[PDB]
Amino acid sequence: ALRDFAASLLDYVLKKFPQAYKSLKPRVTRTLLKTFLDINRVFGTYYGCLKGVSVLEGESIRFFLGNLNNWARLVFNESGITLDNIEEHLTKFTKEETQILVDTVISALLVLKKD
Amino acid sequence: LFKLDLEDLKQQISGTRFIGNLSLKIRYVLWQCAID
Repeated sequence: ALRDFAASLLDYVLKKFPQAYKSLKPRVTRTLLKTFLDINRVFGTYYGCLKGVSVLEGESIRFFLGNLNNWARLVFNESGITLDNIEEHLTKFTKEETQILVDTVISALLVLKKD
Repeated sequence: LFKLDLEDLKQQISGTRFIGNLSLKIRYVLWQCAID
């Protein structure tokens, strides 16, 4: 609840201050790209990162299209899998939070295919 | 005495997890440079 509230407070300050654009849009998306692109973080930081990606818009979300495949291949361990035993295969997370991640990674991906 | 340090270096780079973390970090630095 706090991640979903603070993510919708970041979008409030990207519109309250549009005169500071190109001075807190690339800074915040660089913070999110820096915090997101690793393996050794807890699940809630990844959830906050993806919701902060969701409260951005446009090509910046497309800017995270390329580096999502290797992110999934490192954080979800599909080492040669054939998508069949996915319910009881995986290693860091539990099943519920992996389902939350696969839900939220397309909750923001719908913005790039609706235009 | 550098043999134990070389073995500690080999202990922290071997496996699948380190090279994939490097592949994430170089993708971060390439996209961060190419953001503008």
